[PDB]
Amino acid sequence: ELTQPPSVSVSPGQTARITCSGAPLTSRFTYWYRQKPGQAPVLIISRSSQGRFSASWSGTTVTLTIRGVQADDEADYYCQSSDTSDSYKMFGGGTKLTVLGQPAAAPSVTLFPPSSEELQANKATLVCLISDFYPGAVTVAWKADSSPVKAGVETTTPSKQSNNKYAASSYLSLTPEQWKSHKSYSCQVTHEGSTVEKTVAPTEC
Amino acid sequence: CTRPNNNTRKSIHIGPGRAFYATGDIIGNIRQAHCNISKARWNETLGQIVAK
Amino acid sequence: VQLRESGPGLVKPSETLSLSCTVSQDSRPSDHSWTWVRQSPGKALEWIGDIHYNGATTYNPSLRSRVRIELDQSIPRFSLKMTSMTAADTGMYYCARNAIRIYGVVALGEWFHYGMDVWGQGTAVTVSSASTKGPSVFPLAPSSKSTSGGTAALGCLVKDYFPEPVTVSWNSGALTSGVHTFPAVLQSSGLYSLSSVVTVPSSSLGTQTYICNVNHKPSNTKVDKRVEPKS
Amino acid sequence: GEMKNCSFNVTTSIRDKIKKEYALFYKLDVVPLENITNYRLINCNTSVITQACPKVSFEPIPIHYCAPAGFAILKCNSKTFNGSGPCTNVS
Ligand SMILES: *[C@@H]1O[C@H](CO)[C@@H](O[C@@H]2O[C@H](CO)[C@@H](O[C@@H]3O[C@H](CO[C@H]4O[C@H](CO)[C@@H](O)[C@H](O)[C@@H]4O)[C@@H](O)[C@H](O[C@H]4O[C@H](CO)[C@@H](O)[C@H](O)[C@@H]4O)[C@@H]3O)[C@H](O)[C@H]2NC(C)=O)[C@H](O)[C@H]1NC(C)=O
Ligand SMILES: *[C@@H]1O[C@H](CO)[C@@H](O[C@@H]2O[C@H](CO)[C@@H](O[C@@H]3O[C@H](CO)[C@@H](O)[C@H](O)[C@@H]3O)[C@H](O)[C@H]2NC(C)=O)[C@H](O)[C@H]1NC(C)=O
Ligand SMILES: *[C@@H]1O[C@H](CO)[C@@H](O[C@@H]2O[C@H](CO)[C@@H](O[C@@H]3O[C@H](CO)[C@@H](O)[C@H](O)[C@@H]3O)[C@H](O)[C@H]2NC(C)=O)[C@H](O)[C@H]1NC(C)=O
Ligand SMILES: *[C@@H]1O[C@H](CO)[C@@H](O[C@@H]2O[C@H](CO)[C@@H](O[C@@H]3O[C@H](CO)[C@@H](O)[C@H](O)[C@@H]3O)[C@H](O)[C@H]2NC(C)=O)[C@H](O)[C@H]1NC(C)=O
Ligand SMILES: *[C@@H]1O[C@H](CO)[C@@H](O[C@@H]2O[C@H](CO)[C@@H](O)[C@H](O)[C@H]2NC(C)=O)[C@H](O)[C@H]1NC(C)=O
Ligand SMILES: *[C@@H]1O[C@H](CO)[C@@H](O[C@@H]2O[C@H](CO)[C@@H](O)[C@H](O)[C@H]2NC(C)=O)[C@H](O)[C@H]1NC(C)=O
Ligand SMILES: *[C@@H]1O[C@H](CO)[C@@H](O)[C@H](O)[C@H]1NC(C)=O
Repeated sequence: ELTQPPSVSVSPGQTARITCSGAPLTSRFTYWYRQKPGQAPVLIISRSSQGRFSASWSGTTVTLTIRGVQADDEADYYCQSSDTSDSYKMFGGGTKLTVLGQPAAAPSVTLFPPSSEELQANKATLVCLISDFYPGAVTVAWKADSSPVKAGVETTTPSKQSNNKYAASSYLSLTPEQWKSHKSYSCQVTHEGSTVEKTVAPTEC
Repeated sequence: CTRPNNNTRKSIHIGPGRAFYATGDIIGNIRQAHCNISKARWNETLGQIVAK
Repeated sequence: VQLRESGPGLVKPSETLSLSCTVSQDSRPSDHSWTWVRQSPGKALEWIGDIHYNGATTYNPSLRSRVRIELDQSIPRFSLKMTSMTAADTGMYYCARNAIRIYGVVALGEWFHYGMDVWGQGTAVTVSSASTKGPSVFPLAPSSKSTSGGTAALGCLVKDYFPEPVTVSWNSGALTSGVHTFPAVLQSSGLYSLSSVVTVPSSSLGTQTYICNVNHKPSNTKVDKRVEPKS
Repeated sequence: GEMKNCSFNVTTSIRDKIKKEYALFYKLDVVPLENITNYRLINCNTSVITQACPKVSFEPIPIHYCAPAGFAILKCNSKTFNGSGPCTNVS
């Protein structure tokens, strides 16, 4: 419906620029607003003429500048413009901005073995937790011991949490006659060569 | 009958002595004159107009 | 100011949706308008409605044979009715207030939009048929063999739940400073294996074994589980 | 709104020197003729315009009419009237 920009990167603490094209523009101004990852959207515009970030009332694209702020600002942006007869507001294919910087993927989360009733009920279901990394591309690839076993239950697609950290983690679902039997178990962390991982044991006492 | 168009005084002299006064600048939001009237009172007055 | 969303977040293919939202606090609750928002699973956004107390019928015309907006006079609670089309784009539904701030009381004279300034919590409405399932309460037990105030591994498990909304609160709603809840995939079956973990400072805990609050959504299952006291 | 930022040539205090002035006016006071809007004033056509009276009230006050000596105004303080005819209580 609307000509929204798909994705634009950030300048290193410099000039910011966005567009969003359409037919009204000179009719019912602009109105932006931002969708926080997994959180409720918040205020951007301060329209009153019949804060911080401003724009020019143009008939081409209007545009919007968010000053020289590199970090602290990364979310999905949109635009709501009323038709001459108050018909619709129209929205494009979203605006997913990205911020430059931060170190490589450092997952600092220990492993989790299943205990008590779960095992004696019907299924083992190894939790195998690995989270808190920027960016993704971390292959969990769970092992029965030191030799990697298939099993392949499920691995969740990375979700944005805290300071742009992707933490979806992987979850296994095997039977107790596969966990509290044979080998120890240990899932790895693999991003680019060197990455730290832990181990899980079936019984401690 | 009101006119919430708030105008200043602009005087431009046309030749010798003669002074021309025109609309200066409108202070505030853009709005219509705004006369206003009652709904029911008028209806009541119209009541006997249509009857007559 | 405050907005609390209600209604069942489950609809069978087509059918109807009775989505609800209550306005908790407001200084001026009449002059300001009302809007509904259709958030895509992880793509964009879609406009719904626009309702005002005077009986204003301004709505989304793209889905005009689907729109039925309810406005209750006594109380500021609002309802939305979705007829025939429900399964096309399913994700999240947010409710927001569209400010007016009229300079002059002339309805046609000085009316303008400030936009959607006040947004609510937002409930998850997913359409994929099937029926509701109960959440299994099984703990994971902690990993502690240290000395002083260091690393701890408190774990809440579970085996299944039917709709996307998940309600998890540690220590029955007390210390929620360091709570790490992670999303999970359906595992082809439809039953998501969502797990919430808390990283507490392992100091001296006996009775203070942080409990997990499970509230679900339609079945309203309230089963609190205590993490096994092991060190 | 219905106001237009107009520019024009007005002879200042001195006849020889000419100054370009900007002033406001309401809608319908000007009529089009031709990037930039080029038009004329509605007066030039029809009549010679003059500036109205300053600090003079253009609002009515009770103006009674007095007939001269040897003449009288017949007052009709009658209740009903059928669009001219004979009255009841002529004063
Ligand atoms: C004599 O006077 C009456 C009313 O006093 C006229 O009746 C209306 O006729 C118009 C014809 O176009 C209809 O159109 C609509 O006008 C609305 C104006 O608001 C009126 O209704 C509201 C209802 O809340 C009252 O509160 C208010 O006092 C007014 O009487 C517009 O607001 C409408 O637009 C709305 O929806 C559109 C699009 O769906 C959105 O753009 C806007 O945001 C807005 O929300 C619409 O244009 C109107 O329905 C008639 N009825 C009423 C009840 O007024 C008579 O027509 C007139 N006589 C003649 C011969 O003209
Ligand atoms: C001006 O508008 C008003 C409404 O705002 C109209 O007033 C209503 O006029 C009707 C019929 O002329 C009245 O109806 C009668 O009510 C009495 C009440 O006892 C009932 O006994 C009669 O059988 C009849 O139903 C009504 O009372 C009156 N009031 C309302 C509803 O406001 C008015 O008629 C309009 N002007 C006109 C058309 O002259
Ligand atoms: C029509 O509206 C315009 C508004 O753009 C009016 O003219 C403009 O007036 C401003 C301020 O009065 C001028 O700007 C400033 O001038 C000063 C001193 O000369 C200078 O130091 C500043 O740096 C700044 O430039 C502005 O230039 C002027 N526009 C032009 C192009 O001359 C205009 O008077 C209005 N009149 C009507 C009703 O037609
Ligand atoms: C104001 O109302 C009165 C009362 O109706 C008007 O009087 C009417 O005057 C006309 C002539 O101006 C009369 O018409 C003629 O009556 C004779 C009677 O023999 C008849 O033969 C003729 O064929 C014709 O109908 C009329 O009768 C009279 N009122 C009555 C009793 O019907 C008066 O002129 C009105 N003012 C005006 C001029 O609007
Ligand atoms: C007032 O007189 C000035 C004299 O310079 C006008 O300026 C010129 O306007 C004409 C067209 O109306 C142009 O062709 C010239 O090129 C202009 N000169 C400049 C300085 O660019 C001015 O427009 C007159 N104003 C009116 C409307 O009376
Ligand atoms: C019409 O007749 C009436 C009486 O039927 C006259 O009415 C009075 O006029 C005097 C003049 O001073 C007043 O002081 C009275 O109060 C009036 N009485 C009232 C209350 O009606 C009337 O003046 C007559 N018409 C003309 C032409 O004057
Ligand atoms: C303006 O005056 C001229 C002079 O004859 C006349 O022709 C013209 O029609 C007038 N105004 C209109 C109707 O635009």
